[PDB]
Order: sequence, then C-alpha cells, then structure tokens
Amino acid sequence: SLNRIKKFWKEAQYEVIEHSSGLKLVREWDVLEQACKEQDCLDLESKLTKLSEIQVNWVEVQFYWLDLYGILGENLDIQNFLPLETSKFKSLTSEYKMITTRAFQFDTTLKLTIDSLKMIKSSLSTFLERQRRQFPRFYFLGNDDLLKIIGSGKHHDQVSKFMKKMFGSIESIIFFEDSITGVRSVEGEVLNLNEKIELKDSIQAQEWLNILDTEIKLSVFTQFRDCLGQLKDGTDIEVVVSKYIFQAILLSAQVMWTELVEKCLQTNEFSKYWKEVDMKIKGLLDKLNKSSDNVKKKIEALLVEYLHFNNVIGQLKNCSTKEEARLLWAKVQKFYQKNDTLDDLNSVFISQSGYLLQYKFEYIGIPERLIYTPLLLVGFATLTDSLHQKYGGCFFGPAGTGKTETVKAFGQNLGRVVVVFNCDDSFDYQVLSRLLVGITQIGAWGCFDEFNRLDEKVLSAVSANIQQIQNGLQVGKSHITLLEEETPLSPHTAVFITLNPGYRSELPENLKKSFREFSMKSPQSGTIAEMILQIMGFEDSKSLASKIVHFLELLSSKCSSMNHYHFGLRTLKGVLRNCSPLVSEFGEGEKTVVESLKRVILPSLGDTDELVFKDELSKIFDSSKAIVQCLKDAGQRSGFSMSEEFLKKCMQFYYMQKTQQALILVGKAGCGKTATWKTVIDAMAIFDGHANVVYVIDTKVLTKESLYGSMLKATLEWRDGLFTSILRRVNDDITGTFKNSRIWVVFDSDLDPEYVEAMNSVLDDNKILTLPNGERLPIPPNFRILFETDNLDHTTPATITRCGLLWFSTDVCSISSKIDHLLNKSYEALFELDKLKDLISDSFDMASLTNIFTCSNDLVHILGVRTFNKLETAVQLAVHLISSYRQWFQNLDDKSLKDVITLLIKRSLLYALAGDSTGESQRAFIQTINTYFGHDSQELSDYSTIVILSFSSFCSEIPSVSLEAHEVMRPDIVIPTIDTIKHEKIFYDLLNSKRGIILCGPPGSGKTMIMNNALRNSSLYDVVGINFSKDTTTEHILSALHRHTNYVTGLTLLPKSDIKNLVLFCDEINLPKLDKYGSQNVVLFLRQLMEKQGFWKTPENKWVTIERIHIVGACNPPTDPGRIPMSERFTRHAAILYLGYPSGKSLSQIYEIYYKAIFKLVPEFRSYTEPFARASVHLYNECKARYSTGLQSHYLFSPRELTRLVRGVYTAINTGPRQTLRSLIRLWAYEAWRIFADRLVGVKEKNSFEQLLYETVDKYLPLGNISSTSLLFSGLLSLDFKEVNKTDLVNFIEERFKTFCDEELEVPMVIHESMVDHILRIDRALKQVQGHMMLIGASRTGKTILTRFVAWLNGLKIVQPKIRHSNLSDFDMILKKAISDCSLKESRTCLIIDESNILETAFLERMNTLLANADIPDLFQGEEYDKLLNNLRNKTTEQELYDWFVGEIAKNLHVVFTICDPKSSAMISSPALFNRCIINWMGDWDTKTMSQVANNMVDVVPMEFTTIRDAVVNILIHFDRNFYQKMNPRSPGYFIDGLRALVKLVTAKYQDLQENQRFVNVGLEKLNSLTFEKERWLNTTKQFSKTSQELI
Amino acid sequence: KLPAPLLQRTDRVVYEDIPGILDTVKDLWGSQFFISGVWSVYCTFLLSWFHALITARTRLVPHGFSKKYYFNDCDFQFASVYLENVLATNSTNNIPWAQVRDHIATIVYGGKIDEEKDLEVVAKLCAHVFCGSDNLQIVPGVRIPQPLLQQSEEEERARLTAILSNTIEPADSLSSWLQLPRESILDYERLQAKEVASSTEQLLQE
Amino acid sequence: ENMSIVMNSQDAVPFLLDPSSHMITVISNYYGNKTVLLSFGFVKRLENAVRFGSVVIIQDGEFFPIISRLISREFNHAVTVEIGDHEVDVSGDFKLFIHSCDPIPIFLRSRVRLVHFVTNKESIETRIFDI
Ligand SMILES: Nc1ncnc2c1ncn2[C@@H]1O[C@H](COP(=O)(O)OP(=O)(O)OP(=O)(O)O)[C@@H](O)[C@H]1O
Ligand SMILES: Nc1ncnc2c1ncn2[C@@H]1O[C@H](COP(=O)(O)OP(=O)(O)O)[C@@H](O)[C@H]1O
Ligand SMILES: Nc1ncnc2c1ncn2[C@@H]1O[C@H](COP(=O)(O)OP(=O)(O)O)[C@@H](O)[C@H]1O
Ligand SMILES: Nc1ncnc2c1ncn2[C@@H]1O[C@H](COP(=O)(O)OP(=O)(O)O)[C@@H](O)[C@H]1O
Ligand SMILES: [Mg+2]
Repeated sequence: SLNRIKKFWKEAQYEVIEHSSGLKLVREWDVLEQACKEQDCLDLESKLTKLSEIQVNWVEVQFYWLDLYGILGENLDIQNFLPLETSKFKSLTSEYKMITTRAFQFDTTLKLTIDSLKMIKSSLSTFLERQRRQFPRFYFLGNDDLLKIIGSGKHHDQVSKFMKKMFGSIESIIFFEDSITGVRSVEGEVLNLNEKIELKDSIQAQEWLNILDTEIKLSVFTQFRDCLGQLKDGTDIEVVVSKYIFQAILLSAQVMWTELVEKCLQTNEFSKYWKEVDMKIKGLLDKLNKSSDNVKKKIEALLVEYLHFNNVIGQLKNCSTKEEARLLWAKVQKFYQKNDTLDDLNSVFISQSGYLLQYKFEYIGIPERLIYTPLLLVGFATLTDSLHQKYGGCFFGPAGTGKTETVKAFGQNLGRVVVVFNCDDSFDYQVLSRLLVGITQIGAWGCFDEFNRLDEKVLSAVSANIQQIQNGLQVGKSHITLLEEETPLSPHTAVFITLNPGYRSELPENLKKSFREFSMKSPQSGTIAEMILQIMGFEDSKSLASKIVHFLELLSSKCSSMNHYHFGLRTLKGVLRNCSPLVSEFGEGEKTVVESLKRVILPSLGDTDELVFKDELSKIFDSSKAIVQCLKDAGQRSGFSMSEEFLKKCMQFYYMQKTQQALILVGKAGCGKTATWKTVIDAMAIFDGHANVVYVIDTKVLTKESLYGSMLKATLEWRDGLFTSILRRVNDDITGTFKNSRIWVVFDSDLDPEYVEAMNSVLDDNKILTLPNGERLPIPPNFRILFETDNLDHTTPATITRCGLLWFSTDVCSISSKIDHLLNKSYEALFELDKLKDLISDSFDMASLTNIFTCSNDLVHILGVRTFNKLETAVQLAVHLISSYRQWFQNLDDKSLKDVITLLIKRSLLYALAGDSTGESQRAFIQTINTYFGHDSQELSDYSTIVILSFSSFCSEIPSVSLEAHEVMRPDIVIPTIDTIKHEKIFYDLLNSKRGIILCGPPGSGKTMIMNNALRNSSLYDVVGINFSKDTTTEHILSALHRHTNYVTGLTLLPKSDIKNLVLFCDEINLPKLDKYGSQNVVLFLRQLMEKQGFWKTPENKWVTIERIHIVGACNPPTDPGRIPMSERFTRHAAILYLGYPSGKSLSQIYEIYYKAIFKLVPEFRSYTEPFARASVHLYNECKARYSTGLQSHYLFSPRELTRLVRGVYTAINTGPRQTLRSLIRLWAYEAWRIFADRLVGVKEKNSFEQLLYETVDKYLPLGNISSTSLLFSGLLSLDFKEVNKTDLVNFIEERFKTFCDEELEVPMVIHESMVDHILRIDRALKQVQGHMMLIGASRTGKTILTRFVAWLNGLKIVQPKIRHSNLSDFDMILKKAISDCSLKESRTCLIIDESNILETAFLERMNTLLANADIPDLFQGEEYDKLLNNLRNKTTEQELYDWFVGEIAKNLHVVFTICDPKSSAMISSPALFNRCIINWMGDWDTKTMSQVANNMVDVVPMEFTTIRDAVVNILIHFDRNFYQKMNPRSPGYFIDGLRALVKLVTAKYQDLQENQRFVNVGLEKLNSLTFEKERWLNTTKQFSKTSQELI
Repeated sequence: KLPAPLLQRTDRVVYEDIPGILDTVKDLWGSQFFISGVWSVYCTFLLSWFHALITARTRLVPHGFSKKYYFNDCDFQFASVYLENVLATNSTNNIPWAQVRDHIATIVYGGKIDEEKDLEVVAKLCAHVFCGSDNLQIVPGVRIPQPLLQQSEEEERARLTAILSNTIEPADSLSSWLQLPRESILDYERLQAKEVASSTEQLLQE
Repeated sequence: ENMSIVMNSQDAVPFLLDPSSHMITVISNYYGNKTVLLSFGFVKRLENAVRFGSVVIIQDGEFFPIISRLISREFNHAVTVEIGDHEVDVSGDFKLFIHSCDPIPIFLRSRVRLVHFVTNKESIETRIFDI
C-alpha cells in the first residue's frame, strides 16, 4: 500500500482547464481524498495528515480566489483603494505568484502560506467590517456588492443599482457633470437635494454615501418645512401637489389636519373643516382625472390620506358628547411639530393613544398607501403601546389578513422604511443575523414577515438575538453583545414579528416575555373597497363595494372547496386594479366591475362553479371584435375549428395574458390547452404585428442542474442551464430580433414544489432570478411564462394567485370537429388528391359515428384512454390506409371504391376505439360496427383483409414453416399463426401511420415475441429494444440510441442507416417509478419525443429534431404488483393494442408444429405429434384454470412453460438412449412434473396433478407409476439420460460426497432421501440449456452446499461475489472478468447469489433482462465490446458473432438464487425471470426428514448405556413442533445446532465421567476406618446408574 | 417536551397555587408601592382587583371564558403604566374613564384574544371595574369609596389596605364575585367530575 | 444464563441484542485492550484485526453481508480465510461478536446464537418476589 501511495503522489499533477493563467487546477477531488484516507508507519501517517492539511489549504484557496480574482484580477481599484491595504494586496499578489511558480516547479513554506492566507482573509474581513461601520447601510449587502461599490471609486456607476437593496425605496442616482442633484424612487419620483454634492477623483465611496444619506434626510425635512410654511400661508394644496415629493406633502397635510381639527375640537365646530376637506378631496379627484403619471400616483396617495381625514372628521362630528369625541380623537394618529427645539430632524413627534413617537425623515417614495380602516388604527395603537416601553409588536392570525402591510404602513406614517424579513427556508442564519444587526445599527425597523416559517434551529438562534435586542432596548442599554461583537445599539430601532400560530407554532417563550401579541383576524374588505373605488373615480362606490364584498362572500360560501380558490381581499384588490383599463372603455360603472370580475375570477372556476358565478352575478349585479375576427382567421389558418367553448377560452386567455405575465393552463389531457395558446399567440402576432417566438420546455424531464446550472465540485465553474441560457440570449439581443418580438417560455409539464422553490423569485414582483454565482437577470415585459398542467396536487397556494390560473373543465370540441381537423391535417401531411380527400371526408358520416363512439366508450379498455383521444389513431390510420392504396384507385368503380374505403374506415375504428380490449369485446364492437353503418356497405369481419383489389382473409396467408430439431433452443423462433399475422399486420399499419403503439398484455402473452417477429422480418424498420427498470433515467435511452443514431446539423437526430426508419421498442414502460412528487422522468421524456418531435440537449441546450424514429411500448397491466400507472398525457399519444393469451386452437397448432419438429429426431413415432400437443396444451390449460394466483405468488403459468417442457423433452431425447413408446411417455411425464409441478403446494395437489396426467395420457396417448419418486432419472451413473438404479446412484453420490468433504471443506452435512432427490433435480436443471435456480427453502436446509456439490461433481467452477460499499461498477467488473474467463476458457461457472446479496432492484432487473434474452446488450459497448469481438475473432459477421456469443452464454452460464422467504416478491411474478430459471421448492423439513437427519447424525455418539435414540428423536421433533406452533417456513438451524451441541456435550461429559470412574476405581483398589470409605464407595456405586440417567 | 432522560432521574412535583380572589388582590397590592397623588393609588387598587377577577375567571374554561388565556405580571405592568400616563397627561381630575376602559378591554387585555365572546366578557368586566361611578359595589359585600381631595397617598394606601383586611372570601366566590350564574359553576364541577369518573371507568375496564 | 449461553458457544458466533448497551460494556471490560469495536475502511480494519487476532464487536445488527464466510465458519486449511479479494491468515485467537440495540434478515437470524434481554410484567413479578 505504501508503494502504491508513493507512486500515486509521484504521479500527482494538475490539469490545464482554467481561464487566462491563474493557478493550475485539479479535478476529481473525491478519488484523491478516498485514496489519501513503527518509524515508517509514523512517517507515513504524518505525511498523510500533512497532505490532508495541504489539500484543505488548496480547496480553501480556490474557494477564496473565486472572489479574489473576481475583485482583484479584473479590478485594480479594490487593490489600490487604501495605501497600506494596497501594499497588503501587493504582497498578496507576490505571494500568489511565488506559490504559483513553486507549484509549477517547502512544507514550512506552505504552512506559512496557509497562515498568510488566513491572515489576509482576516484583514479583508476587518476591512469590510470597517467599511460597514463607516456606512451601516452597507451592511444590508453581501460581500460582492460591497466589493463592487468600493471598486466604483471614480466611476460613479453600479452604486446606483444596489441602492434599492441599501436604501429600500431608491431606484437610481441621477448625476449631472460629476455632481449629484438627487435620487430616484422606485416609483420613478425624483428627489431634489438642497445643494449639489460636489465630487472629485479624491473621494471615498462611504464618505459621499454618508453625505448623500444625511442630505436626503435634510432635503426631505426641507421640503416638508417649505410645504408646511406654504400651507400655513393659506396656499392651496392643488398647486403644491406638483411642487414637492409625496412625503413632504403627506407630513405637511397631516400636521395641518391635526392642528385644525384640534383647534375646531376645542369648540363644537366641525362642519366648516369637514367641508374644506371634502372640497380638497373633490379638487384632488378632478386634478387626478387630468394629470400625468407621477402626479397620478401622488394624488392617489394623498386621496387615501384625505379620505382618512374625512372619515375621522365625520366620526368626530357625530359624537353626542365632548367626552366621546375626545375618546375618538385620542384613538387616531396625531401629528405635531416642536418649536423650542432647534434640532431640525427631531422636531416632529407623533401621538397615538396618549403615547408619543418620533418622525425620522427617511425617504419612502410613493408606497401603495393602505386604506385607513379602524382595525388598521387599532393595530397602529397596539404597535405604539409595544414601542412606548421598548417592547416588540407581535401579530398573529390567519394568512393574508393585513399584518405585514399594517407594519409597513406604520413605518411609512412614522417616516421610515421598514426592512422586511421575507422569512422562509431560503434565509440561512448569517444573512438573517447580518440584516438584523444592520436594522439595529441604522435604527430601522425589522418586520419578521411570517416568523413561523423558520426552521427550529434558526428560529431559536434568531430568537436569542431578538431577545438580546429587546432586552437592550428595554433597560436603555447602549451596546448589545451578539454575534461575538459589541455592535452599537441605536435607541430608535425596533423588531416586529408577524406569524400564524397552529398552521405551525406560537411565539417562543423567551420572545413571549418581551413582546405584545395581537390578533387581527378580520380585515374590513368593505371600507377598503369603498375607498379604492372612490379613489378610482367610480360614481357609485359604496354600493358597488358592498356588492363586490357580498358577491365574493357568496362565491366563497357556495362554490366547491377546490384548493386554487381564493376569494379574499387580494382577489378583490386584483379585481379593482383590473377595473381601470376596463374603465377606459366601458366607463366608471357597474359594467366595468362585472367585466373585470369575469376577466379575473371566471377563468379559475369550473363548470358548476361557472353556473354558480353566473347565477349570483345575475342576482347581485344588474348586468373588441377585432381580436375575435383575428382569432378566427388564425384558427382557420391553423386548421382548428372555433367552437363556442374554444372561442370563449381563447378570449379568456388573451384578455387574461393582457395583464398577467405568467399563466397556468389546467385541464385534463386532450382538452385543448396547447391549441388554445398557440391560436392566441398566432392571432396576437397577426393582430398587433409583433413577431412571436415560442419555446416549449418540459419541466420534469430536465433536472434542476440542467435547467438552471450548478458549480463544479473541483473547479467551481458555472455552466448555463436551459432557462438561464435562453434568458441570457434574450437579455443580450445580439442580433436584434428580441427587441420587437414577444418571447414565450412554455413549461408544458406538471408543476413541482421543489422545482418552483427556485421559480418563486423569478415569479416575484422583482422579476429577478436568483443564481448561485450571484448573477441577477431581469425579466422584460414581453417575456411571458406559460404553464400547461393536468392537475394541481402539489402546487402550493402561494403560486395559485401569484400566477394567473386558467381552468379547462371540459373539452373545447365536439368529436366531429376534432375528426375534421385531424382529417385536414393528415391531408396536408400528404387529380387524385382532391377526389381522395372528398371520399375520405364524406365517408365519415357522424350520425352513425356518434352511436359508435358512445358504444365504444362502455367496453372494458385496459390502459384507459378517453374516447376523445382515440380520434387521432382512428383518423390517421384510415387516412394512411387510403393513401397507401391510392395507387390502384384510378381503375375501379365507385361502388367497389366506396366499399374498400368503408372497410378500411371500419378497420381503423375497430383497431383504434376497441383495439385496447379483449377478444370478446372486439367481437361485440365489430358486431356494433357492422350494425350501425348498415348492411349495404362491405362488412368487416374478424379476419377480413384487402389484397391486390378484392375481399380476402387472413387464414390463407400463414406459412407452414418446418423448423428442424435443434431450433427449439433458439428463443426467437416464431411459429406463425393467424393471430400472429393479424397482430403483425395491424402493427405495421400503426407503425407506418406515424403513430405509437402500446402492447399491453399478461406475462408470456407474446408481446416481445410478436414485437421482434414484426420488426425482425421487416426491411423498412429496425429495433432498438429496451427493457425498463425501477431506476431508469433519460440517459439510458440516449445510450441505447447511441449506437444506432447519428447527430446531423447536432440540430437533428437521424438513424445511422439511410433506408430504414428506427423503432424504439421500450419493453415494460410501467417500471419507471414515481418520484417523491408523483412523476416519472422516462415517460415524460417519451411524451416529449412523441408529441413535440425532439428534446433539449442537457449540456448544450439545443433542439434536436426527430425525423425517422418511432416509439412503441409493451408493458404488463398496471394492476400487477411492482407496476405504476402512467400519465394519460403520454398514453393519449400512442395507440393501445391488447395482447391476450392465444386460444386453445392456436396453442395446439403451435405446439403440434413444435412436436413435429421434436419428433423429426425420433421418426418411429412421427404420427403421435398431435396427441402430444393436445396433451401439453390440456395439461397447461388445466394447470392454469384449476390453479390460480390466490394460492401462492408463484402460481402463474404461460406458454413459456410449454416451450420449456418442449426444450426439456428435446434435451432429454437428444442426451438419451434409443426410446420406446413407454420410455417416451414416461420421459414426457417426468419432464412435465419437473417443469410444472416444481411448485405445487401439498401432496394432495401433486396427486391431483398425477391423476390429471393419467387422464391426459388415457385420453390422448393410449402405464407404470409416474410419480416424482418413481421416475428416477439421472445421467451421473451412465453416459445418457436414463433411469438408473438407486443403490449404485446413492453409492456413487456418497463416495463423491466423501471426496468433497475430505478435499475441499470439512462441512458435517447429513445425507437423506430428500437431499438425494433434490440434488438429482438440481443436477437435471443444471444439465439443460440456460439453467438457473430459484430455490425456495428455509435457512440451513442445505441448498448452497447441495449446489456447490453438484457444481463440483459436474466440473463447474465456483465464484461468490463479495456484495457493503459495493456498486454496479464493481459488480460489472466481476461479471466481465467471469464472462471473459468463460469465453476464453470454456469454464462453466456456478455463480452463487444469496438473498442477502440482492440489495437493489437494479440487480434483479439486470438478471431479468439477462433472462429475457440469453444476454444483455448494454453490458458490452465501446472498448469492451471491441475487445470482446476481437477475442471472439481470435478464438474462432457481427450478427453471427453475437449469435454465437449468445449461444455460448446460454449454454455456459448458471447463476443461482438462494431464497428463504418468498422486494423479492416481484421477482417471482416478473415475466422474464419466469422465462428460464427453474423454481425449485426445497420445502421446510417434515417429521420424516427431521427423524432421518437426527438418526444419521447422532449415530456416531455412544449413548446406549443408561431404545434411547428413537425416543429422544421423537422428543426433540415433537418439542420443535410445539415450540413453532406456540411461539413462513420453519428453519432447522436451531434443530441442527441443538443436536450438534448435544452430541459434543455427551461426548465430552462421557469422557469426563469415564475419567472420574477410572480415578474412583483406582482409589478403591488402593484402599482395598476403612468401613466408612467402603460404605461411601458402595453408595457411589449404587447411585452411579441414577447419576448416568440424570446426566443424559 | 423536555427530554425523557432529564425528566427520568429527577423528583417531579406538580404545583397548584390558590385561586382565591382576595389572596391575589392582597398579593398585587403588597407588591405595589403606590407615585402620583391619590388617584394613581386608587387606580392601582382598581387594576389589582380587576386583574385578580379576570385571572380567577380565566380558570373556568367552558363558562368563564371560551379558551384558556394567560394574563400575567407584564400585562399588569402595561395597564398600570397606561393608568399612570392617563393620570399624568390629565391633571384636571376629569379622568377619561372611557379611555382606560376601551384601551384595557381592546388593546391591553383584549389584544391576545381572538374570539369575540371572550372580548365582550373582558369588556363587561372592564365596564364594571372601571365604571368611575360615585358608589362602586365591586362584589355584593364590599365597596371602594373614591379618594377625597384633601389628603395624601399614604393614608389612601392605608385605607384601601384596611378595606382589604375587612373583606372575607366566601366559599361561592367563583360565582358570586365573578358575576357568574350558580348553574354555570355547577356545570363546570359536573364536567370535571364527569371526565374524572369516565377516565376511571376507561382505566378500570382494562 | 444469558452469559452462560454467550460464552458456551464455540461453534457459532454469539449475538448480543442488548438495547441498554450493557453487554457491550461488560464484554469490553472482560476482554480489556483486545476489544475492537466497529459498526455498520471498516473492511480494511476488519481484515487487519483478523490478521492480528483481535476480538471484534460489531454494532447495528439490523444493518447486517461481507462477513458471510466468517459468520458461517467456512475456512480453507493449508487455517486461511479468504476475506474480500485476498486470502488472510488466522492467528487462532480471533473471536467475533454481533451487537444490536434496536429490539433482521433470516440469514443473520438463523446463523448465530441469539441472546435477548427484555423486561416485562413477568420481570416485575420476579423482581418483587426476589425483594
Ligand atoms: N378548435 C379545434 N378544432 C378541432 N380540433 C381541435 C381544436 N383544438 C384542439 N383540437 C384537437 O385537440 C387535440 C388535443 O391536442 P392539444 O395540443 O390541444 O392538447 P393539450 O390540451 O395540450 O393536451 P395535453 O395536456 O395532453 O398536452 C389536438 O391534437 C387537436 O387535434
Ligand atoms: N388598509 C388595508 N388593511 C388591510 N389589508 C389591506 C389594506 N390595503 C390592502 N390590503 C391587502 O391586504 C393584504 C395583506 O396581506 P399580508 O398582510 O401581506 O398577509 P401576510 O403578511 O400574512 O402574508 C395585502 O395583499 C393587501 O393587498
Ligand atoms: N405464436 C407463437 N409461436 C411460438 N411461440 C409462442 C407463440 N405465442 C406465444 N409463444 C410462446 O410464449 C412465450 C411468450 O413470452 P414473452 O412474449 O417473451 O413474454 P413477455 O411478453 O412477458 O416478454 C414465448 O416463450 C413463446 O415461445
Ligand atoms: N441437513 C444438514 N445437515 C447438516 N448440516 C447442515 C444441514 N443443513 C445445513 N447445514 C449447515 O448449514 C451450513 C450451510 O447451509 P446452507 O446450505 O447455506 O443452507 P441455506 O442455503 O438454506 O442457508 C453448513 O455449513 C452446514 O453445517
Ligand atoms: Mg418482454
């Protein structure tokens, strides 16, 4: 190991994969770390520990040099910022260069290097800390934003972009001629600073930011003072609205209102000031009707406040007594200003419920002003009460009840920006505590929005910090000691918490003692809506608001309890926001509200919900064609038909995407979502004139690393995902296409929670994307996402209202309309064309077709696909049939042509609508088809076929093929019958019709067989067959297509051949298991190929168009164990055929052909082939009918058992002597017993099989005893398979057993009759072709030892894999070594696999495919496949070489399974394991076997000295029965260990007693005073017999 | 949930303090040292009586309230400071009893209460205690006369303590003093005995 | 009698299903410095302990298959045991134990000498009768 480690370190090097020069870079860290993980040993251990320290230094040094090269290798301003810091970074660069040189070309030097790296990182940390202390609003940013700002020294840029993050309500800096005149708010408002901020090259970032912040506060104060003086001078507000910013007019108007209402409250006078305020409101509304956008926002916010003033004054006027008037005036917020204080910024204080607070003069912009409701003022009052004693204001209640907005409005009224902690699982501890300390040091207010959504550890960790903050505030502390630093504590900070208890938890106790909780469950949606409508200009606003609230209440109470229904306040405010663009057309009235309710709420409702909506809208409320015409034109261009439902849904989607930037289209598969949005996009392109670029991205097929992008564990290099790539390509707009074109990203798959956690911030109001590398990508207005789902089971209620939801409750078509569209599309896919189109179109007479579809829905369909989704198969099949027969149509009469067309349409309908049903249901459906068309047309029968043009039948085509004797070993020989030809013909039609096929059927029904028969005899198609497993990925399919397909520009995927289309046979597509969120990767990938004809490359993000690749499937029904039903969105794209078990006639025909082939070997009995066929078929039919799966999990039978019986009879005849009739009958009976009755339950069931076989012989083959113990067959005692004699057989096997035990292992096995019979049976099963074992027997029943003995006697070699911490790589390495030894040495293998070694179902599926074929294709690919072919060429046409490889594996491979308990249950019912491995029932031991084993093993111990043996054996077996019946097979491990322990204990104790008796006899002889000794000796001799009996 | 090994090797006791109304009033009065005139002391007396009454009414889950709340010393401190601030800013001896009534009922004590029924329960008790009338029969036995305008605060503390010493707590204080019907507390006793007897039945049929 | 059954087993490796982790402590005290404790480079340290001849105790019995030869006592005499992919000599002093603290595959169940420690109402009766 030391030499290997030394060689590995001497071979250790570096990879040139970096950019520019940097450092040399290393890859594959995990392998090196796993390899790395007395003086020589001590030196090696010290070297390894030092190496681990050096690799820690290495990973940390690139982890730091990511940012260090980001800010130092491409930005000299940071490294030249401060002089001592410049020298420090110069030393940094020199050390970096010197360690780079010595890495290209030392232990203490590199220890000093990592020490210096820690020192410089600490220095950079304290430098950023000092930068944050100078400007504590830096401390809201990450490290990288700080580095960018401090590098923007003399640039004045990129510090205007992060000031939304730093300042909360600033969008950008404005600067003219290197001087600052103000800032821009988020709402576009400009703030005019009092004086320009002079700037030079010799300036620091934090210095001018401090000047800017203090000047912002002083400028807001100055605007407030000027506005207040102007309003005091009698100047109207209508002229000063457009003069100063919103905050100044806000505070000045509030101060004037407070002063005037107090002056008029000192007396009983309110009407004058009420009229003044009302006139101000009316003037503001009149100006709002005719003002610009910024003035619109200003007047809207001032109107919120003036309606609050009007409400308060109206409340005060109606008070009967002055005491209640003073009470009502004390409850509202009151604004004052000091006069004696010359300090400008502390001159305004605010009084609520007696207590006082301070205005802070921070700039806020024009925020969305909350409507002043009484609950809002009570929330203000309790927040004031909590703040007055330096407590914390807490809020609890239901979700969406106005808590965070109330905290934000409190902060806005108090002239400050409340920084909001959007608490979720994304906020880890360090950023949360950092922004907490920023809120502490600034003096800002931190609202913990949704505080109950934290994890437990982070909730406790930050509850400690909030408790420390509150305890510092309460006692008037100056500094708080949290995060290991004594940060300043400004006495103006606060912490608010809004949470939802039991939705979840309550406030923790440590925070419960420092806070004051409050419940605010019910917002007043009435007065909110009334004030919003009054602001928006509606003439009747109060009654309209009451109507809207009542209607939303009725919809919440009457409609169904679906998850995506939200009828609360957010929906109401969305309706009100959508009213105004409809106000611009309909007008200010009820019609606008009704139409906005239809545009906003109605898309998300169902059908009965739609009726409820219409009824309540008619009861409560009283009550554009250009885009409709353009939609109709675009639909007629696209082939669709404008039904009323389809036009309604198209209009809804268009009017709804008018406002919302991302939509969710929900509805059952086939309802018309993609057609809807494609029609809408085409119509919008035609109407508006903008070009439209569309992109379809199935969500679940691509993983999130492929969708977005991720780092590298060794290099940390960002790789663009698909969505990030397309967004960057539309952000850059290099060519210029994406400046005047709408760009759509359609997520045409199912929503996923863990996928949408990274989509939420994309869908947030910021329209920004969160990436691991720190890049932020904006979303343009014309970048609209679309979703297309079929269910919303895992969609959180956070995104149902964040994203627009459109609901498709029913189909947008009739059946006839889809038939017409499919016909036209298939015609366009293609003097004869027009008449052909006319005939195909008018032969679809809907009057009978309606009854046909309604009589085809009711039949039992397996893999149930809706009746509306069979239309594609029916129409496309009929069109392709007529287009195939078009050549000979110019020379036939109209009657015969009409009959031919009618027959082909009948065939299409029969094999589309009820092609997925049983045989009898097919007869019923064809009877219905023949009835409903009428009897004048050609009658399609069960076997009608068209030959070139005349009526024909399938019965006159089948070839009577005569295979020779030795082709029954080949598993792919297909005996053609009527059903096989029918299924191959319909398969060819459905394959050529550009349609997918699904072959659903029971195990052994002939799915793979008819599959490969159909596309092995075809010269126009080829198979890439795949067997699926539980753990299947998308890359498995691409690996399967790797050797048959080529990439051509890769923008297009083509088969490697040039004349044959490729067929992707995917066997058992039910195996891909659901993920944690109920979806499968492989079947969604298949849906993507069959629907959209292409897929997205995962490393390049390119659309690889599919041209000539088909997809077919073959899977067991979903009701079987181990299978999961597939999504109907995929199965609606594939025509479904049902393959039942063949009938008795076809079975007897196939197996009489097999018996002719086998009796060509023995021609003297060539006339008895048919009775043998009826014998085998009748025996299997009885074994299936009388024995069902309800008895055991292995009571399944198929034609595979008959084929195995034929192969066994063939190998016994070939390896046997000359045969009589009696010998042939007894050989067939013995083979039938060994194949069929290797699994029957009891002796009664086996006797029933024996009488069945006797009756079968007496009925078909006109007898000695033919039981399992009478037909003793072997080949060990002779040179051929014959009946040998028991005495010589047992003597030979006992002698060879003695040789085994004396040569290899000292195993004390016990030989018995059951063991002899079972080693005979397993030697028989290992003497066949493709012999494998499913040995059902309890533990320690001798199964593995018997297998090893048989393998030793037959010359097999033994390999037993060492299966913990082992995987498919090591398993395939061992298997490759074993198969290479088998191929290059002809060494027959006995590969032992126990049930303790089958850890994963992937191993089971590997053997399952192995036994489906006689080999596995993907084990050998690439270099290993080339090496295998070279070795085959050296030892001995690729097809012939692989055929011989398959043959030699099938003849020279024997893997066995040892199972005790029958994850392993699905193995038994698995069809391809059921193919060739023989299930041997060892059985639990019975009384006879237990007694025989005990008698044979205890016979070598002297015990008959106190018969005893039979009595003690009966005692032991009966106590074992009592134990197992008073405490599944019953193990003899306890039994065998007990007998062994008894044997050794008896031997040792008898030896000890013999020694004691010899010593006592010697003492007695020596002794022979003495009377007592003689008496004692006599007593001992008398009691010795009882002592011996007691001993035993 | 405390950890099981910590709760195992230890001796556990479950405590139950006296739910007596007069004992809680006496404890609150003794813990207070009042300082603003005589009216601050009088309002502290009223607040102590109200807090004791509401804490005693809390214990009766189905009838005294609808849920189990927890009014404690911090809530008492907030109410006392609000009374001090009301008396400080209003020195014209026209005390805004409506202000303290609504603020204590809706914001101080009724902040944590979400159900409406408990809210007018608290409102009724606030209206009774803080009525500010000339004659105040807090319970049908004792009365608290208002302070007169010619004395000091120490004699007022002495007089209210003397009123406390004269008071005797009857055995039916859970219904007579809390203005509850006798059938209500009888039903509460019936429910507690019923749950005890039913649980003994379930534990006894095993 | 549990200890007697544990240490009167020369042919099968004993099993110690002890949830209180008392059996592991008592056998570590009994064996002194020779106790080498493992749980489910553990294969490498198992091979080194087998070559040295040290007693090995393995916890987490419910997570039991690479020790199949050692648990079944299938040795080659030339005494050599082929563990993993290399034949390893046996010093003869090697003893193996299996421990579990969670009161199992059938191969593990029926190849060892299972010893169980449990308390119930019968244990309560026995303890109060003894007192
Ligand atoms: N207006 C129409 N007139 C006629 N046929 C139509 C019309 N709209 C849609 N169809 C038919 O409906 C079929 C359903 O396909 P479509 O793409 O609309 O489904 P979908 O809603 O996207 O379903 P899925 O969820 O399975 O993807 C189309 O193939 C088309 O033939
Ligand atoms: N004056 C108001 N009072 C209460 N709610 C309002 C007012 N104005 C608007 N709202 C609406 O109430 C909603 C409050 O939800 P929010 O408090 O954010 O819930 P949570 O904080 O629990 O997520 C907002 O969507 C807002 O549109
Ligand atoms: N027409 C037929 N001619 C010859 N053999 C048939 C025919 N129909 C069924 N069989 C036998 O039935 C078995 C079908 O098994 P298979 O189709 O491989 O199962 P699965 O469909 O589960 O893969 C084969 O072993 C085959 O020999
Ligand atoms: N009938 C038997 N007679 C003697 N020993 C047995 C017998 N059956 C099992 N054993 C013991 O079990 C060990 C192997 O049993 P094995 O064949 O692996 O049973 P299983 O395959 O059911 O686990 C052998 O070393 C042997 O000592
Ligand atoms: Mg198959």
